Amino acid sequence: YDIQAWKKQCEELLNLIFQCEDSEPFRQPVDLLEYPDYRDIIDTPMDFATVRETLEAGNYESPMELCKDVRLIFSNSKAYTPSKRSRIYSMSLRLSAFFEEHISSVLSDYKSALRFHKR
Ligand SMILES: O=C(NC1CC1)c1cnn2cccnc12
Repeated sequence: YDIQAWKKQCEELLNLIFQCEDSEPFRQPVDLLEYPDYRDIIDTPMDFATVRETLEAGNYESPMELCKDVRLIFSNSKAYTPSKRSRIYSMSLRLSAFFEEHISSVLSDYKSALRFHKR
C-alpha cells in the first residue's frame, strides 16, 4: 500500500551493492585518465555513487527511474568490454543478477501501491 516505501528499500539495496566486491569498478564515475577512450564508446556514464546521490537528493520519482540508471551501469560495462570474459564485465553480470533479484519486489510493490492509490 505504501507509495513511498520504495525509497528506503532502494537505499538498503544500494548499501548491499556497495558491500558487494563485485560493485568495486562501478562505485564511482569511470576515471577518464584510467580509460582515455571511454567517452568515445559510452554516451551516458553512470555509477552507483551517482545513483545514490540522485536518490538522496530526492531526484527519483519512482523506483523505475532508479532501475533505468542502474541498468545503464551494466549496459555501459557490456559496451566497453572488449571480451565476454573480461574481469569487470564478469563482475557486472553477477551484480546485475543480484540487483534484478532484489529489485523485482520493489517495483512490484510500488506498482501495486500506485494502482491501489489510483483505484
Ligand atoms: O566497464 C568496464 N570498465 C569501466 C567500469 C570501469 C569494463 C568492462 N570490461 N572491461 C575490460 C577492461 C577494462 N574495463 C572494462
